Amino acid sequence: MNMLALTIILPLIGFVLLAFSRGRWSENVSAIVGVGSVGLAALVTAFIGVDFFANGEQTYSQPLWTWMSVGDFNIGFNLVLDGLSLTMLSVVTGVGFLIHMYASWYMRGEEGYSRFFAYTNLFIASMVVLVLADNLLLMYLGWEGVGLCSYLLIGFYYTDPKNGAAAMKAFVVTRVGDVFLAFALFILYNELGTLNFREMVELAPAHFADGNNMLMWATLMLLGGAVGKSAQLPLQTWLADAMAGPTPVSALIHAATMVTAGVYLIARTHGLFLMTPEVLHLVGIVGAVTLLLAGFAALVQTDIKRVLAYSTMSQIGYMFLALGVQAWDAAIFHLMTHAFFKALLFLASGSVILACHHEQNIFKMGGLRKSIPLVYLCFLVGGAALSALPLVTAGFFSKDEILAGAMANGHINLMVAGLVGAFMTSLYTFRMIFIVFHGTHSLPLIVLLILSTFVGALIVPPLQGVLPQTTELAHGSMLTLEITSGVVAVVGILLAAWLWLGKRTLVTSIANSAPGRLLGTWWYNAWGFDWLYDKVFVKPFLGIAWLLKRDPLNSMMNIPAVLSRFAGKGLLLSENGYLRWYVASMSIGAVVVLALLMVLR
Amino acid sequence: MLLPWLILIPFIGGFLCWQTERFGVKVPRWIALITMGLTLALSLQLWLQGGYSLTQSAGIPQWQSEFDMPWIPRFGISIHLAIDGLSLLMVVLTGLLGVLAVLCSWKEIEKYQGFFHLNLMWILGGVIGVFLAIDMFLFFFFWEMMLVPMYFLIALWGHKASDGKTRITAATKFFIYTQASGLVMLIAILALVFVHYNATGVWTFNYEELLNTPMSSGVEYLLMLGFFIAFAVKMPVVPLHGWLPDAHSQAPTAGSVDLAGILLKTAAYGLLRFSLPLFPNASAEFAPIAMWLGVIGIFYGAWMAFAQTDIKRLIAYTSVSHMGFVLIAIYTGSQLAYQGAVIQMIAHGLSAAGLFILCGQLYERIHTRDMRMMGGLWSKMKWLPALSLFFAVATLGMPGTGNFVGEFMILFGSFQVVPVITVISTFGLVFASVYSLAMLHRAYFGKAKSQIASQELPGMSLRELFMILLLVVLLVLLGFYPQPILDTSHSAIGNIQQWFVNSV
Ligand SMILES: CCCCCCCCCCCCCCCCCC(=O)OC[C@H](COP(=O)(O)OCCN)OC(=O)CCCCCCCCCCCCCCCCC
Ligand SMILES: CCCCCCCCCCCCCCCCCC(=O)OC[C@H](COP(=O)(O)OCCN)OC(=O)CCCCCCCCCCCCCCCCC
Ligand SMILES: CCCCCCCCCCCCCCCCCC(=O)OC[C@H](COP(=O)(O)OCCN)OC(=O)CCCCCCCCCCCCCCCCC
Ligand SMILES: CCCCCCCCCCCCCCCCCC(=O)OC[C@H](COP(=O)(O)OCCN)OC(=O)CCCCCCCCCCCCCCCCC
Ligand SMILES: CCCCCCCCCCCCCCCCCC(=O)OC[C@H](COP(=O)(O)OCCN)OC(=O)CCCCCCCCCCCCCCCCC
Ligand SMILES: CCCCCCCCCCCCCCCCCC(=O)OC[C@H](COP(=O)(O)OCCN)OC(=O)CCCCCCCCCCCCCCCCC
Ligand SMILES: CCCCCCCCCCCCCCCCCCCC
Repeated sequence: MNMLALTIILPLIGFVLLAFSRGRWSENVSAIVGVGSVGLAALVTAFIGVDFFANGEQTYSQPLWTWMSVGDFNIGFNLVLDGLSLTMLSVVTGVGFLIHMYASWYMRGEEGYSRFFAYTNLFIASMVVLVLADNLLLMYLGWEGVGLCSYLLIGFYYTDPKNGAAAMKAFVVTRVGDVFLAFALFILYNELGTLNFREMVELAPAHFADGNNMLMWATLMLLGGAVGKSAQLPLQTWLADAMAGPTPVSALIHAATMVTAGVYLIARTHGLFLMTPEVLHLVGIVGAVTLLLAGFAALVQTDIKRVLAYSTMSQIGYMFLALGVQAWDAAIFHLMTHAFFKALLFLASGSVILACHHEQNIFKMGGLRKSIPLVYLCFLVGGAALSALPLVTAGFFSKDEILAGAMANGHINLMVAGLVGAFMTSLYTFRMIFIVFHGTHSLPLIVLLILSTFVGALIVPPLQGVLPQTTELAHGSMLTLEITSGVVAVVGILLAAWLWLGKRTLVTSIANSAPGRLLGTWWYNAWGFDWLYDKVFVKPFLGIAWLLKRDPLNSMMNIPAVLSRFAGKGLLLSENGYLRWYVASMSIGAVVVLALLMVLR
Repeated sequence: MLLPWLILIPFIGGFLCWQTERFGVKVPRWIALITMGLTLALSLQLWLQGGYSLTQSAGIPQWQSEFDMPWIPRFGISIHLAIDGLSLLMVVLTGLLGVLAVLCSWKEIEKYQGFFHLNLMWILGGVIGVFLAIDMFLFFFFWEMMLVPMYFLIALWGHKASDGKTRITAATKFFIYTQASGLVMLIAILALVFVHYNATGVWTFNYEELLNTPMSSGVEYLLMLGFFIAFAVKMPVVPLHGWLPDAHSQAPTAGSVDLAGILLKTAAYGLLRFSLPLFPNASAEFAPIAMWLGVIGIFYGAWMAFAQTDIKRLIAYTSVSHMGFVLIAIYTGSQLAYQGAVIQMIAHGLSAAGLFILCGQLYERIHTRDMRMMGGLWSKMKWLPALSLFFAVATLGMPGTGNFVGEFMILFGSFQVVPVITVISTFGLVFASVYSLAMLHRAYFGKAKSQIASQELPGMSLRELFMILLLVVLLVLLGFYPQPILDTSHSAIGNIQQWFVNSV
């Protein structure tokens, strides 16, 4: 082991070298520096996993130095490594290396090649800090780092102001989530005196024996930070608009790094959530409603980017549902498989965008199965994995585990929400596939093609010892669960084929109807949450900024100067220059002084 | 014994900057560079020989170094200097910022450049004197000492594109604000000294003897209010902030003037050293009002900074919001919040210095300060928009920079003391991110909104790039390894906090 700091340092070295190159190097040298830093991080991750499995899967700790030390406030700069950290680290490093190789092919001829690779290297380093941190404050360092790198990468084409506006929107919503996370940190340190995860879960049951309200508040604010970073309710409005960036950025954000951070937040702090069952049930409910709304919204999108964005939203909702039903292993397994096939889908859509031009509507393109066969195959495999086609794809086994965990813990409503979501996931995914594709063997594409099949389901995360085991379902009940999930996905595929592959008469009749038009407009704008958040937060912020743009406090502190000038001009009227008035003023003052002396005595 | 030289080396250096202008017009910048280099080196030697990491808290008074010499023996007034960890950190900070101010005023050579350098050195020596003086009359004397070279810098050497009357107006507003507040502080100092004389019978302006002066609650509240008004003008604290954006906008366009006089925080140190120990009960009862004033300062400064079409006014209002954070931190009873306030003062000094220097370079390149007259300057300038991106990230509150360490230790301690105000201040961090991204979008990203923005602009030279990169390195090192600073300020902060919480 003892090379986790290298997995952080190598992307940092790449970011520093590529930033200070500032475009002077050639594209080949900048490409090999960036992808070599990420690939060396992946290779060191492979060696770390080999050494971790060579031992008895024991948790390793590498304390680099001490960050802050003020009395009892002792925040350490320590890295930790267990099965969950190794799983997320391997996912981040490997999928980031594949996306980096794809971008090395993809970004040729673009301005800011080295700037792009510097920002993605800083993204990788920030996420490795996030997953390896042993305390909540270093995890906050990684959290803010991935937020900053996402802002830098979404608005990569800075010349278009829409990309900058989308990047600022993503940064502001994630910073609201990060403020909720900060509240969680403040409550946890005030109650327990530490921010180390193991120390927190050791000390919390003793401290909260009398009152539990502060632990409930801390876990609720942890959930708020998680849904801020994972684009869930009610902080999900940034994900759809974050499509202004390039497709390697979208693949990285939606598969490797950003949306997966909330799941790691809930899973790493699972010990605190188990002592607040209502907050964990809220996590499950938030995931269920988020996946349902994302499935509704993905059905009516006219762009491949937006369909994939709301698909990512619904899959993160599936992970949150798995966490809320105490199926942690299912959540991390679905995390790894979704990272695989969602990276595959986004890189294939990037190839679609490159092969076509101008980012056309999905209805403008049609019958693309013959011009590009391999891209169509990648879209087919990614869609089949996303739709959970049985026994062929890893996403089937991931959703199987999630729904079985929801079954075994007596969560019927979240189970049926997941089944409805799987039906609609197949529906919208193959709606997009059959609209776009009906009517040169690059290595990362092939690797993610292999990993989107059952070969990805052959990889099992080593979570035995970190996360508690989910309660096992009965064999007959879990068999009917497999059968029900399979036929739900199958009739979703068949309905998507009957509905959009052909003359498309019935969908046109449904969409042109007045309730159909109303529901399509409602679901196209992500259920009106962007409109509500605009009208509730952005409009009064701009209104107060315009109302205060000429400093009112400065004016009400400058009015003594106005009174001074006015009183001085009024007093200067007595200096009229007339001697008779001067004598009169002396006699008036004499009268006043004498009367004052007689009155006061 | 070196503290008199810590104040006198800037003054003798400024005199030499004036006097050696006759041998050459490129000479006074050099003499300023050596005298601020020796001041910085003397402060660093005081850091190295002090052993501030090993010293423990023993209560006020506890000075690592001291100096006394009688000045006005009729009133019991002496030149009485003393240094501890907090004063040492402020002195090292103002020495470093003085060196950066000399470097920023380089390549600006004209007649009476030596007078500019003399005014600069007298400002810096007055700042060092405020940080070192531990008797009240000398503290007040140094407090009003900086404002006359500051006034003449703003009014005579200020923003050359102004009308000439607006510079005088901003300088007069700044001088009147600061000197009226200082006079109210002098009334409080005089009444405290007279209360002590009526208690004992001896004249003393020494802060050590004025501690534990028996007085009633109303008198102590009034004295604390006079001190607080003086410290509230210069912090700034709303609504006494109005001098700051006008003084920044009309300051000399290099920005070295901002670093030397306007950007250092003698007011927060003044609150910590002379408000909490001298009037602990009155500060305890004034803490809700001051904390709510800090909250209003955070949000008012953020909303003002978002509404500016001017870069310099934007950065001034960023200073207003961050000092709202520090003002919340000071009136807690937490050692952690005070250490965060110290880190926040140092980090805000570094970050605002970088922001102001970069704005000066940008104005030199494009000859305008309107954010609506530029856009997409990332594609036109080699080094500046990336470093400005870093400093906007630093003032945003990003981890890895010392601003985050300061703000978050402040908020941890404040939440231990007052949770609601902490919650509202963290939403202030959200507002800070909003204005930082707004500035970045309006200036360096997008399309060119004018003809000057659509032109290739010359790159930064080695000197200005090196001072910006030094600021970057110091901010990153403060963010990742803030422990030497905490170890330096630990004993002083512990003395102040243990005095404040044990007398209430
Ligand atoms: C730490 C692990 C992760 C944990 C989370 C951390 C989060 C916080 C990290 C903050 C780091 C800074 C991020 C914001 C600034 C990014 C600057 C940037 O965009 O640099 C790219 C730019 C090259 O862009 P390009 O367009 O090619 O060229 C300019 C015009 N031709 O580059 C340039 O023009 C030149 C370089 C400009 C400044 C680069 C960044 C400076 C700060 C980092 C390095 C500091 C120095 C190293 C030593 C530190 C102390 C020992
Ligand atoms: C967040 C990312 C992960 C962290 C690495 C990168 C962080 C940012 C790098 C620049 C700033 C570094 C500041 C800190 C330097 C090391 C601090 C130090 O000397 O700590 C003392 C410690 C001595 O050991 P100990 O007795 O345990 O002391 C505990 C401390 N109270 O010393 C030690 O034990 C030393 C341990 C090894 C440290 C190696 C650091 C290498 C950093 C290379 C970075 C390259 C890129 C720089 C720019 C990054 C982006 C800003
Ligand atoms: C209601 C219940 C659920 C609440 C969930 C939590 C809150 C979620 C908030 C999400 C919405 C945030 C939207 C941010 C958009 C930012 C991007 C944008 O629209 O930028 C436009 C504008 C750009 O600025 P400018 O440079 O002037 O423009 C140049 C050209 N237009 O820039 C702007 O206009 C800046 C806009 C600033 C907005 C500030 C938002 C503050 C949020 C505070 C959250 C408080 C939450 C708790 C509330 C109490 C609960 C009991
Ligand atoms: C559904 C998915 C997840 C969504 C996100 C999660 C849900 C968020 C819902 C709320 C919105 C965010 C606000 C979070 C507030 C957290 C309050 C908190 O932590 O309070 C702790 C504090 C403990 O005090 P305690 O120790 O009990 O003192 C009595 C002595 N025993 O308790 C108290 O002192 C009690 C009162 C605390 C203060 C409450 C109000 C604070 C102000 C909020 C303002 C928000 C808007 C700011 C706007 C700024 C201007 C635009
Ligand atoms: C135990 C439960 C078992 C399962 C029960 C059912 C669960 C929900 C299933 C929903 C999906 C059913 C499949 C058929 C309809 C959807 C597919 C379809 O036909 O879509 C057409 C159209 C969008 O297609 P588009 O691409 O825009 O058109 C092509 C261009 N010519 O579509 C539209 O424009 C809108 C179509 C709306 C279809 C009906 C939706 C019903 C649900 C409405 C929920 C409203 C919100 C919640 C309630 C609020 C209070 C009333
Ligand atoms: C050209 C026109 C424009 C220029 C000129 C404008 C006007 C200038 C003058 C403004 C100030 C007016 C006088 C303020 C001080 C009043 C003092 C007073 O009333 O004292 C009474 C009492 C004395 O205390 P005593 O009772 O003797 O104590 C022993 C037992 N308790 O006191 C007490 O018991 C304590 C009373 C404390 C509160 C009184 C002071 C209020 C100050 C308000 C302003 C400051 C507000 C806070 C800070 C804001 C931000 C900086
Ligand atoms: C330049 C050196 C490149 C070395 C690359 C090493 C990695 C192979 C290519 C990426 C494969 C990614 C596979 C991810 C699997 C994640 C498994 C997690 C198990 C817990």
